[PDB]
Amino acid sequence: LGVFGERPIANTEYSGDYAQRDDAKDLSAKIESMNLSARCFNCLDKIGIKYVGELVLMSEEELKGVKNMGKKSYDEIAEKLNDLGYPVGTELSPEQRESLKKRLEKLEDKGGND
Repeated sequence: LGVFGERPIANTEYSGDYAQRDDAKDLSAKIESMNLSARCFNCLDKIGIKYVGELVLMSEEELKGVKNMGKKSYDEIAEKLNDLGYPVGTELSPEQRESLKKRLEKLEDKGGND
């Protein structure tokens, strides 16, 4: 216990529009389309998150929960998700996501798992 010490680098503390949803048309894209590093995409592909829609449907608690996430890799994941308009994990009025999941099922037929 104590009242003195030293700290790491400061946060950006930036702010903007709370959320936006008109850009959710672009979610049929490959996650690779946002110029990610391959280590990020090689995480996302193995859990089966192959599209920006699937990353957008990866709510923050799922997103923290891959097996080989990598510190830099999640950060550029989240900021290239943010480049669409919505930084990943903003899940406070998500009800459009069930409509997304049903539309995403029609990007292409492929298979299933259990």
